[PDB]
Amino acid sequence: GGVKVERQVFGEATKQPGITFIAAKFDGILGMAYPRISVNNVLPVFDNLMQQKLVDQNIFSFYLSRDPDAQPGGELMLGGTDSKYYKGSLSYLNVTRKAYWQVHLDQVEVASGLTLCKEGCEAIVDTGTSLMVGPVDEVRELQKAIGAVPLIQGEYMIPCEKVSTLPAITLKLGGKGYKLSPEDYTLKVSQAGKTLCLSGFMGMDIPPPSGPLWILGDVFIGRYYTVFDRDNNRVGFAEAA
Amino acid sequence: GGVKVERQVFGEATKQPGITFIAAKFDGILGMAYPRISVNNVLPVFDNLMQQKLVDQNIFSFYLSRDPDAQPGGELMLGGTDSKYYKGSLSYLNVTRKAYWQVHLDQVEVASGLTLCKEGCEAIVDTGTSLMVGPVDEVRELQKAIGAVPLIQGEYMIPCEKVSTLPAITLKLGGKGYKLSPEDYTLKVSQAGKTLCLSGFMGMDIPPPSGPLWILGDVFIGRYYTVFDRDNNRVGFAEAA
Amino acid sequence: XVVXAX
Amino acid sequence: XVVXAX
Amino acid sequence: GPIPEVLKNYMDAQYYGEIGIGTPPQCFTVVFDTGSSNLWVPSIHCKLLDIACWIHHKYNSDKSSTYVKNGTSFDIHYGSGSLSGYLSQDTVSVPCQ
Amino acid sequence: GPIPEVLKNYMDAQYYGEIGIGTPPQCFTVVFDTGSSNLWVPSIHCKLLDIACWIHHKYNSDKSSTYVKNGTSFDIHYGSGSLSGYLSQDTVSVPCQ
Ligand SMILES: *[C@@H]1O[C@H](CO)[C@@H](O[C@@H]2O[C@H](CO)[C@@H](O[C@@H]3O[C@H](CO[C@H]4O[C@H](CO)[C@@H](O)[C@H](O)[C@@H]4O)[C@@H](O)[C@H](O)[C@@H]3O)[C@H](O)[C@H]2NC(C)=O)[C@H](O)[C@H]1NC(C)=O
Ligand SMILES: *[C@@H]1O[C@H](CO)[C@@H](O[C@@H]2O[C@H](CO)[C@@H](O[C@@H]3O[C@H](CO[C@H]4O[C@H](CO)[C@@H](O)[C@H](O)[C@@H]4O)[C@@H](O)[C@H](O)[C@@H]3O)[C@H](O)[C@H]2NC(C)=O)[C@H](O)[C@H]1NC(C)=O
Ligand SMILES: *[C@@H]1O[C@H](CO)[C@@H](O)[C@H](O)[C@H]1NC(C)=O
Ligand SMILES: *[C@@H]1O[C@H](CO)[C@@H](O)[C@H](O)[C@H]1NC(C)=O
Repeated sequence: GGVKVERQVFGEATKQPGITFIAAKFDGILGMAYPRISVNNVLPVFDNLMQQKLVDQNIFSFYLSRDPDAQPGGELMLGGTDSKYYKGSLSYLNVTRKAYWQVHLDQVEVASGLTLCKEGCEAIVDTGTSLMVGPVDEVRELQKAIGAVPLIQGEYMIPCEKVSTLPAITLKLGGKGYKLSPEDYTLKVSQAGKTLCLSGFMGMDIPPPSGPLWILGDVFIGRYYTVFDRDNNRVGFAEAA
Repeated sequence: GGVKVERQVFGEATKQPGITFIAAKFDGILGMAYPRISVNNVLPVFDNLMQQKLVDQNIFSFYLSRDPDAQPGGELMLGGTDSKYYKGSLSYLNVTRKAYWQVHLDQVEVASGLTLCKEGCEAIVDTGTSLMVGPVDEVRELQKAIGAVPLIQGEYMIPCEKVSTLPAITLKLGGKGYKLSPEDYTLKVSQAGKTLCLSGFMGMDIPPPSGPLWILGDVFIGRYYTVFDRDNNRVGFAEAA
Repeated sequence: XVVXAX
Repeated sequence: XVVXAX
Repeated sequence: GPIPEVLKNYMDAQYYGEIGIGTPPQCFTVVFDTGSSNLWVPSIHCKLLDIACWIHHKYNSDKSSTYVKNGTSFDIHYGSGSLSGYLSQDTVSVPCQ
Repeated sequence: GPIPEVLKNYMDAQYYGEIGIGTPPQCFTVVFDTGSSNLWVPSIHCKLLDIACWIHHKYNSDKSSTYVKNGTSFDIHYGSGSLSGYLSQDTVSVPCQ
C-alpha cells in the first residue's frame, strides 16, 4: 500500500534555468540525505515519515537495473530491503559525516597498478549522480591509464571496441574491495545517432568545506545493492542480483 | 549525370575537438565562398569547376525544404536555377565584399515597430548557418519584442503554441522588403518533446575587422530560394515554392 | 551526466 | 545551431 | 512499511519514480536523491522563463484539500543546475496512491 | 551542367548531400556551405582523440588510384567548431557519380 506522509513542506519551482532541467526526464527531486544540508532547514520527507512512524525499520534500499530495456528499471524500498535483488549478505560501514551519506574510501586501484586515493579519501554514496566522480586530476590519470580520450569537461570516451579488454578497477570500501569490470563502468549511448561509449568516471572537484570528495553514484550502485540505514547511520552494500 | 572536379586539394582531418562535430550528421564541409577566406590559399571546388569549364553558367542555386519529413530535403543545383522550386523572378543584390557572399542590409523591421540595424549594416548569406544571427544587444531587443526567453548563450526559446501570435520580421535588402512570418523564423525541436520551439534569431557578435555582421542562414534561405552568381558576384532571391 | 546538492 | 568560417 | 517503489531507468543516467502531492494526489516523477535533502516540483505559477515547466508536471494548489500556504522562498544549487521558488505544505504519497 | 544535388534535411538545422572523393569514389556527406571555402573529410588516419571520425565515414587514400599526396598542414575554426589535419589531392565527383 502507499504511505501518505502528511504535512510535508516542499518547494514549488518557479524559475529553473539551463538545459539540465529541460532535458531531464523527471519532474523534480525528492532529497533523502540528512537535514543538516536541507535548504531553508526544511524537515526532509524520510525524516517526516520517520517521525510519523510509518515504517518498522528506518532504512531504505536501492536496486538499479543496468539494462536500459529491462523493466523494472530499479526499485526503492522504503522501510526494508529486498532479497531478490542482491546476493550474499550485506556488508556495512558507518557514515563519517551526517550531511550527505558520507563514508570513508580506503583507496581506489586501477588493476594495472595505478593506485588513486592511496592514503584514503571521502566519498558520498549518491543515487542522484549518474557516473562515478572524483577529483579532476586524479580521474584524468585514471582515464589515461585505461585509454579513454576527453570529450568536454571531465567527461571521457572509449572506442566501444576496447571495452571488452580494459582493466577492472577496485574501490576498497571498509576492508574489502568492490570491483568494477569494464562493462560496469562504461555506458553505451547514442550521440548524433551512434554507438559511443562513455567512460563511467568523470572528474570534478568539489570545493572544501564539503569537498574534495569522490561520489559513488549510480554506476557503483548499479553493481552493489545499497541500503541506507538511518537507524544506525551506516550504508550497506551487497552485490546486486 | 555528375561532374568530376579533378585535381582538387582538400583537408584530411585528423583532430576535431569538442561536441559539435560528433553530433553532426555530416562527414565534412565543402565550402562555397570566395577564394579570399580559404585556408592555405587552396582553390575552392566551384572555383576549380569554373576553371575546368565544367558548367555553362557559373552560378549555383539552393532550395532548402523547411519540412524535416520531406523528400527531397532540398536541392543544390550546380550551373543553373531550378525553376520548379521558386515563384516569381529573381531580384539580385550585388556582393559588396568578395570573401563571404556579403551583401548590404538596409534594416530589419519587426512589425510591432522595432527597427534594428537602421542606417544599414552588412550581412553574409550563409547556407551552413541554421538560424539568423545578429549582434547580441540588437537580437536581445528583438527577442524581448517577440517575447522569447533566454536559453543558453544567445539562443532563445518560445512555446510552439505562442507562434501564431508572434509578429512578422522584415529584412529590407536592396529596396525590397522580404518578410519572414513566425512559422518561418521559429523552429520545432526535441529534447524531451513538442512545444519546444527555438526562436530562429541567435545573437552572436562577429568582431572587427570582418564584423560586425548579421548572417542570413537557412531560416531565410528556407523561405527564399537563393541564387549565387560568380559570373557577376550578385546573390538573387525569389520566394521558394 | 547529472550530479545532484553542491 | 551550427554556424559555419569566422 | 515496506513500500516498494518502482523506478524507471532512463539510459542508466536517470532513475526516477512516481509520487503524488495533494489530496486528491497529483502525480509527479522524481529522482530519489541520496545527495540532497529537498523535495520540490514545478508550480503552475512558474514563470514563462522556466522552460522546464513548459514540459514537466506542475502542482496546482487550488486542487488540493490539504494545501497549507507557506510562501517562504528557497533557492537550491545542484552540481547540475539551480532553481528557485517558494515553499508550500501538503501530503506526499509514495506512490501516487 | 545543370547538375542537381539532392540534400537531406535534418530538423531544418542541417542540410547536407553526398559527394565522392577518389577513383573509384568513396562517398561522404558534406554541407555545401557558402560561409567558408575549404572542402574536408575525416581521415582514416585521424588521431585517437578525434571522437568524431570514429562515428563518421573516413577517407583512405590507398584505395584511390588518382590520389596525389600533398601533406601540408591545415587548421580551420568555424563559428561552430575547430579541426586540423593535412591536405591532399584527388578527384571529387558530385553527386557520387
Ligand atoms: C599543396 O597544396 C598547397 C595549397 O594549395 C600548395 O600551396 C599553395 O599553392 C597555391 C598555388 O596557386 C598558392 O596560391 C597561389 O599563390 C598566391 C596565393 O597566396 C597568397 O594569398 C594571399 C592573399 O589571398 C597573399 O596575401 C599571400 O602573400 C599569399 O602568398 C596567388 O598569387 C595565386 O593566384 C594562388 O592563390 C598558395 O600560396 C600555396 N599555399 C600554401 C599554404 O603554400 C602546395 O604547393 C601543394 N603542394 C603539392 C605537392 O601539391
Ligand atoms: C514555512 O516553512 C518553514 C519550514 O517548516 C517554517 O519554519 C521552519 O520550521 C522548521 C521545522 O520544520 C524550524 O525548526 C528547526 O529549525 C532549525 C533551523 O532554524 C532554526 O535554527 C537555525 C540554525 O541554523 C536558526 O539560526 C534559525 O533562526 C531557526 O531558529 C533546524 O536546524 C531544525 O532542524 C528544525 O527544522 C525552522 O527554524 C523554521 N525555519 C525556517 C527558516 O523555515 C516557516 O515558519 C514557515 N513559514 C510560514 C509563513 O508558514
Ligand atoms: C561502526 O560503528 C560502531 C559503533 O558506533 C564502531 O565501533 C565500529 O567499529 C564501526 N565500524 C566501522 C567499520 O566503521
Ligand atoms: C551591380 O553592379 C553593376 C556593375 O557590376 C552595376 O552597374 C549595377 O547597376 C549594380 N546593381 C545594383 C542593384 O547595385
